[PDB]
Amino acid sequence: VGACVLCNSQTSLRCGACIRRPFLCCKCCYDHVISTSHKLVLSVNPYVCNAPGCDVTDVTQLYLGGMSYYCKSHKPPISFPLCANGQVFGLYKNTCVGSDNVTDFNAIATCDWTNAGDYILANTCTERLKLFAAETLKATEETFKLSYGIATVREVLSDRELHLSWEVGKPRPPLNRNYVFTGYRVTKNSKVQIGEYTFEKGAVVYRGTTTYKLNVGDYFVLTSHTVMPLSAPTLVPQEHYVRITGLYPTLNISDEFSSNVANYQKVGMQKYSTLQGPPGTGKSHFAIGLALYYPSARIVYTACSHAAVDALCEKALKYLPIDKCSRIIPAVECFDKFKVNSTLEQYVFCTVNALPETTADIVVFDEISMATNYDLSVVNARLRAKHYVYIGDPAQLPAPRTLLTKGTLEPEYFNSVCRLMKTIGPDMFLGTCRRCPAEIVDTVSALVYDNKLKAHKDKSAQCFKMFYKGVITHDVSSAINRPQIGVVREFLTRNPAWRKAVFISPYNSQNAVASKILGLPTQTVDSSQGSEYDYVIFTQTTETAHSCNVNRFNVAITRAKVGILCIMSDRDLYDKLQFTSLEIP
Amino acid sequence: AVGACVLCNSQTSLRCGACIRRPFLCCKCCYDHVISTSHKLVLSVNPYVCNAPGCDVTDVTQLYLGGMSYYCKSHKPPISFPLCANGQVFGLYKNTCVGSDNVTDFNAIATCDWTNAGDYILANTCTERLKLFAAETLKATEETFKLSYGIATVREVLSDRELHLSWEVGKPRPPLNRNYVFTGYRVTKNSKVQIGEYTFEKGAVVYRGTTTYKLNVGDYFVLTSHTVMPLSAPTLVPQEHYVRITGLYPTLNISDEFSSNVANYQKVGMQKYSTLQGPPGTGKSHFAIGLALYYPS
Amino acid sequence: FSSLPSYAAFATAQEAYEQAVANGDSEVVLKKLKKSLNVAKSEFDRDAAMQRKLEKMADQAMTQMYKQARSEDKRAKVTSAMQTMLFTMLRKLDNDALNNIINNARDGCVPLNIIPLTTAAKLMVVIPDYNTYKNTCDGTTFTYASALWEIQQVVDADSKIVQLSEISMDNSPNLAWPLIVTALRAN
Amino acid sequence: FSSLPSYAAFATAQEAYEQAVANGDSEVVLKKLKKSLNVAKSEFDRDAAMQRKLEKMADQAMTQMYKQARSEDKRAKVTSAMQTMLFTMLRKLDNDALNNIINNARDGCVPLNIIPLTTAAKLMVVIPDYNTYKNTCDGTTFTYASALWEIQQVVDADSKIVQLSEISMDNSPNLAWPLIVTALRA
Amino acid sequence: KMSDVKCTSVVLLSVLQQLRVESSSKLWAQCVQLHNDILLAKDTTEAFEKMVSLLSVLLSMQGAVDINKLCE
Amino acid sequence: VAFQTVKPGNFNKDFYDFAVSKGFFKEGSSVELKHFFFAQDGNAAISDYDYYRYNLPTMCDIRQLLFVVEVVDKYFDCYDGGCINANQVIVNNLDKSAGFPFNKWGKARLYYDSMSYEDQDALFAYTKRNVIPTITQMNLKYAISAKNRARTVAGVSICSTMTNRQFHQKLLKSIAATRGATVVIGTSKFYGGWHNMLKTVYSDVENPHLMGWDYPKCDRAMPNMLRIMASLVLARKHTTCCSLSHRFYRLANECAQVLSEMVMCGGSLYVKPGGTSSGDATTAYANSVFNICQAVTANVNALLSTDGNKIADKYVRNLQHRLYECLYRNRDVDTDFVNEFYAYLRKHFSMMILSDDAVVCFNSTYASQGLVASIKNFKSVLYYQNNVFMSEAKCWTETDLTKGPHEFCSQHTMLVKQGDDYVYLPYPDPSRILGAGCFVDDIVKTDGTLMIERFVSLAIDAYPLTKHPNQEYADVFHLYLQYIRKLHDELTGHMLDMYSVMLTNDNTSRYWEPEFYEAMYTPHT
RNA sequence: GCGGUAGUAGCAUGCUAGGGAGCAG
RNA sequence: UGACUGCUCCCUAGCAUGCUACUACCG
Ligand SMILES: [Zn+2]
Ligand SMILES: [Zn+2]
Ligand SMILES: [Zn+2]
Ligand SMILES: [Zn+2]
Ligand SMILES: [Zn+2]
Repeated sequence: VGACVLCNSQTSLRCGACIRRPFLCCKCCYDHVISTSHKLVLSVNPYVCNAPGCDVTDVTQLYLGGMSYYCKSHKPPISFPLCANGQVFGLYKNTCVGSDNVTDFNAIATCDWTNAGDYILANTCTERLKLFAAETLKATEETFKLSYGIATVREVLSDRELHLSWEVGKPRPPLNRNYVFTGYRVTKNSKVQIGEYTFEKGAVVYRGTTTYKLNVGDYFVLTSHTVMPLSAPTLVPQEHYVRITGLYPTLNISDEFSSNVANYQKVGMQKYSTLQGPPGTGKSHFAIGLALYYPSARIVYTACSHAAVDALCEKALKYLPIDKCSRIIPAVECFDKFKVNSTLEQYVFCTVNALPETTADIVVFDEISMATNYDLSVVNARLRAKHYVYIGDPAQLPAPRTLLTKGTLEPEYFNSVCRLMKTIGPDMFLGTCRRCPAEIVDTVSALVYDNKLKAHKDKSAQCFKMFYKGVITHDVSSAINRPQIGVVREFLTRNPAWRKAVFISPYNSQNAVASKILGLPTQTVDSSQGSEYDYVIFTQTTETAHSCNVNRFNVAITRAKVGILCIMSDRDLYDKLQFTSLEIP
Repeated sequence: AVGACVLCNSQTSLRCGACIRRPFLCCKCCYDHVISTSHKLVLSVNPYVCNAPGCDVTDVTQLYLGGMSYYCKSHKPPISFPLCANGQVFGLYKNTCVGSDNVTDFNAIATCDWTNAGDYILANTCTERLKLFAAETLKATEETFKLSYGIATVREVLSDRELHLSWEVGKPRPPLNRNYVFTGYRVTKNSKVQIGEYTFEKGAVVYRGTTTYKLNVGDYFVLTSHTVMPLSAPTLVPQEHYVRITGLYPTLNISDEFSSNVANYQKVGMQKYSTLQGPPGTGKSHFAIGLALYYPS
Repeated sequence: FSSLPSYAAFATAQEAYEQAVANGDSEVVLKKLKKSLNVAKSEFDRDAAMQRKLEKMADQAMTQMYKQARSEDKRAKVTSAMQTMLFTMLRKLDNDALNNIINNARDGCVPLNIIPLTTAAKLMVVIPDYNTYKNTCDGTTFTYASALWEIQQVVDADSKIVQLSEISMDNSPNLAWPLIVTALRAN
Repeated sequence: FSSLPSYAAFATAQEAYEQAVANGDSEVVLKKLKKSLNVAKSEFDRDAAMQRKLEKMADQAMTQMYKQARSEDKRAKVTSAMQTMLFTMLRKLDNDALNNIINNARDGCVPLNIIPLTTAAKLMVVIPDYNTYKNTCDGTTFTYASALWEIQQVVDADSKIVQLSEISMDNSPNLAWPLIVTALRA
Repeated sequence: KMSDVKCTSVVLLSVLQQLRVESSSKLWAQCVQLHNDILLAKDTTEAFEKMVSLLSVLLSMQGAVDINKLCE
Repeated sequence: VAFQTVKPGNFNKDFYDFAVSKGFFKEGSSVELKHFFFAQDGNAAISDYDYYRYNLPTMCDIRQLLFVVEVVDKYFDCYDGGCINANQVIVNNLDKSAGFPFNKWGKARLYYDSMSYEDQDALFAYTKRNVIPTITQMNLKYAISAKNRARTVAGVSICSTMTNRQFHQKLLKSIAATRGATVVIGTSKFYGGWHNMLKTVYSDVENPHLMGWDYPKCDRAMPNMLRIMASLVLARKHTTCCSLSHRFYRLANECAQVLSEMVMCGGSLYVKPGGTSSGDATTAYANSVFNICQAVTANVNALLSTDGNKIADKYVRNLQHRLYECLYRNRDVDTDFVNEFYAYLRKHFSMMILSDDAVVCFNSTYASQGLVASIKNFKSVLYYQNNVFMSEAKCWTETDLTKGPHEFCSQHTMLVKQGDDYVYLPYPDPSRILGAGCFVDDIVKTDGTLMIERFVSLAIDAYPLTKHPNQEYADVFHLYLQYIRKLHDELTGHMLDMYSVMLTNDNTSRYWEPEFYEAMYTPHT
């Protein structure tokens, strides 16, 4: 019994056929029911014919017996149709305001999430629509993952390998670690305790995070949770203060981050600022500068992971005293230098996973592009702070959309705040290119970055250009090409100093074929930023919309301090990139 | 108490009473079965018969709904309601009824007394729940067959491998050999214990008892029967041939004693079922033991 | 009620009545075509208002036999439950120690109160205070009912284990005090 | 029941009967409008009978489901209703011995066991800093729950005994501060 | 005024009970004893001391955040 | 082992605040709170079962018990009993527990549904040739009371109740449907039931005093011989339906099931030594038979233990002489003297008996001379025939009949003026009513608007307090009336601010004026 | 001008059944 | 985990019966 979405009037009905079942208002509920197959509605009891053993379950299909609801095939002579009057029968039948055009709401509800139009809906919607949308995505995707087999390790041969089958009738989960399993073992009766695993090109290659050795009958599935509803908005209705009052102006400063202090000064004069954070532009350095500028701040460092907030904790105690940092790791092995399980902490780093709900000082959010509207409202649902900052950039990396089928969504509508730096403009920027030199940086500036990032350093001609083609042939959930893999060593051979690099590749099983040829380590394309060498070899091995789109392996090209490799078999952006070209042997 | 009818698969509660096996029948579908036979008694949670104290009427359409009861016209209260009407016999789930336009297939199986080869042309060239009903009707009526015959009393004992044996009254006699193996049991003063597995042949009565035993006076035999209960799965699943023999274990080494065997197994893992042409002594008993080594898993 | 023999008769009676009334011919027109309609309340007199009373009785009877079908399914379920309880509790019966005491009875009847006494393989003593623990379950083994039992697990009111070293005198006030000492018949 | 069609027919019939009895008209022609009028409450007072039934049937179903909703959201907030009620009645009691321990608890000094009542038994209280030690502990006496307790043990958080006059101000950033005072009732 | 004490002792034992205190047999025994001795008292100055002793059982846990609930 | 506790009651703070708004609970007032929900710790179940240690093997004076049983049976001639078929039994509330182990699979409804009338009748006729020992659970009660002693009832298995009902229900329901008798089970106290009961018990006794006693631990100290006698008296109506072996085997089933049964307390089976199981099929009537037995034997002891030479009424002397002969000299019943002693008792010692609660109107000048039972006689009788000491602090006596029983079924009696004549009204204990208002299981208690039907009944029971001379007592009833008014006109307010529609009409103003409650104590209905 | 039956609505009493609650031993 | 009874109030349903009015047919 709460307030309906489209009305905010206190109601008692919840659309039954609807996935997440939000509270709906009598007139507003009727509007939702008139345009869909969402034709079942639950009140304190479900609106279904309770004549013993019936079948009817549509709402208008029923009439109010006295203590019951019946179909016409059951209704007593004294009946009263539930759905009538343009207003469905429920509590608070008087306080109903509706919305004239709710096909916005019905469209979200009737949205099965297949096309990019679905996420144009998810963002270009209105608010409680926005939380309903993100939560519907999550719900239907954790229902997605379990339409698949039970990964039974049913023989064990060697280590790093398994003999593995699955359940019946179900297609199969993909190849790598965005879909990390977490199996659990049985005894005679019930289910207890294996761990975090994923299965890749073998023969089944499993990359278990923790130490364990598996036995017979050992099974795995992507164990799921219960996504419960959200509360706070994705972002508060923010505004810029008149003076930075209540915030502590410090006397002394470090000009290691002279690109930082003019950036913080109005941030205390304002609620939120999402920053233009190009890769390695001192963005992880950025939030640590304010840490010293305002050491009096309970400043909220959050990211998509303690693999991402990992980077926020990289220079944590290296810059701040020790006992003033803390991270809540729930009962996952990542950084553990801190004191753990202390929320009342001057500096609390964490992930959207499990920082408990409090009130703090200034929010600093890494990973804004890949995280969406769901966890966007999480930190503010977590926490009502002084002021807000999001570190990162939609110029990095979206999320993997398990159900988006037709035509990947813009970089620009990643989330409700991502449009803002493309409709309001960048609140901050950092062009301090500590990492890549004049090699790549402006060629990424003429890409999407406003001609905006300057040269760092000379151009030592170490990031490379290769004009190739290759031949690809498909398999389950990868794509394998050795005409370019053959080019890889062919590239890597004429100087053995080549091969001090990390292999970059989209279809990371193409490294499961390459690792046996070179011994070279693997680079995940999307989970890459934050990690890099000056030397990285990259076989894009595909030119499709999966592959050479604008801002995906964009994160892979900028991995080099000075010397990356790009066998651009694509004509997608090769027409731009300004690097050293040679003949192809 | 309540399941899905054969000819309809809708959820019904009506079982043809005069019918031998009594399968669940659907209201319209049950009426179709009742209109063409003498299967004119139908049981619901209670039997549809006139419960006026001490009546005789038992046909279905012969009855009307008298409140808490079912009556004949000779008993019906002024306020009645004929049970069998509307082209739909009165039972639970009277709405979900689909029927089959030509159920004389079903009636034919039910009215089949199993005398001619036409009976088993029915039993096979039928449809499916028809098929299980058919086989089960055969078995039922044949275990009712065997006991239309006398009680094989060994009433004198002369020598071994011989008996003095008579039977009960009015009944013809079971045949001569061991497809009809008896399993008699002995009495004391009151009830019926153990004897064993026996059959009686040309003597003077030659008995070929499987186990060791020596019989006494009054010793009787009949072909003791069981209770054939219904049957679920189909005779054979809707089968299909896989795309690779996945999930099955390809072995490296093989025995060419059965070189007539390995090419035979290879697609069998690429397929659900294979019934084999097995002529007598063609390594057929050898055949299944070859895969035993080929796929020891 | 539209599909009955009386509805067509009403339609024809009223078609004729209003036709001849718009004609407005005679007083016999209104008289007969208003006395025939008045057999129009004899028309769908009950061909629509006593049967409707059956659409009551049939509904009620169907509901009652619905209920009775359930009542007969619950019965079979509870029967299965009772009998599986019996057949799962007998398999604990320990059938050599109790076949031996029964065969010594003169007629086969033994008091019930001695069956767990003479043939149970597990004892559970409940002890309120330490002083009682001293006169009974002292040491790692004790004797009771003319048999010798060896202690195993000892738990307190919160069902957590207690090592036999803690049941001292002065340590007793820190124990949830109705200890449950379970023991096994020794041989 | 004013806004239904039968009311209009009834108004017409009653106007007709008024014209009749006011004109002193006929015997059978004014017998027209009650064999065609008292029928106008034969199908006005019935259509306006069943809908007047549904009127309160709906309301007695709505109030039933309202009471169900209230009772199902009342037994799902007990954990908090109970605590807020308890603390309202507590601050309403206005007792010094209770307010003392509640204020202490709201800042820091929670006990570690049931406060004993005899002039004997031991009480163990957690003192979290020094400022707090000032207000309660003055030398050898401990004032807590409106009573006096001679201190016998004060021990730091790393379990190391710390005798008394060691404790003062700038010599307090010396000890793991969740101290644990033992004391005995006066 | 004693009636206020008895009613608030009822409420106190209820909130202790739903804090799962009855999973510690001796603690629940002492709380039950104090609660039943408050309901039977006849002079308000011993009910008050058993009430502070009973409330200390709640103040000694870490389940009820106290400062937030003294919002005054 | 399982350790079962008892929770505290929920506080209804709104009713309490309202009560102190109307000026209640002020220091030094007479009406104060004494009934609460007392909580109990783990070892409260068994520490209560252990009270069966008060049941000792008692041998009875057989030649006196064999006469008292005739007199007590004479007290039960007005009724009729016998066996009934399975389709004649009546079971109010089929959804109650079915004992052990049946409570694993469903309530009593499941077992009354799954067995056809023929199965039930076969089961019943089985227990006339066999003994079915059963188990009994022991359950703690969760109810308001004035003392912190735990309470406990005996949940008897369905297999025992199902058959005891068919054995006893005809007589049990012929007892509860008779007016003007000695056993007053079934007689309501409303519509002038109380006045009729008291005017019946004050039949014509010449120097009437009223007397009431108390059985300490009545259910756990009752000797087994008296339980057996009670059941044998209840089974004296089966002289045509049952044969002799059938009657013995039913008695044996009764003993094996509700006398010396196996009690399942905690999670363990113990033996019950004796005394009544308080939750069996015939408790409230076996207790009445036992009550009458003890009163009769108190009279026998009081008349036999009197110096015969000092009695002046030469009819009572001959009655004493004949009584001794009939006890210790005769061997078969003497129906004429049984009738004569029963007549003497009904003349000089009239009783009103509920299941171990009793009122007696007795001839004062006879009890003064030891010709009927006084209270010392009851003390002696319970001492030697019941193994309890009855202190005279629980037994009351009253010498003015115009203020009736000092107590009976926990009600006091007031002689008030109704209409034109004076009637007897039963008023309760104000603390009880206030306590039922303040303390309750949550939602039943804390929010009234969900259940005003509660306060209406509580005000029904609290009405006669309006006629009390004390004034706080009347204020209890008026407080309840004003609280009902507040509840109602705030329910409509809530469902108006939750709405725009509310009560077009109600007629519930009757619930906050006394004419609705007054009517429940005037005789028409 | 009356009777009767049939209908319908209103109203009452009673009985059964179902549910919610209160008190008593 | 909730016993056996007894009484009482409130709500709903059903049926019959009973009472009254409106309309209809026939005598
Ligand atoms: Zn919906
Ligand atoms: Zn329906
Ligand atoms: Zn058939
Ligand atoms: Zn018949
Ligand atoms: Zn009998």
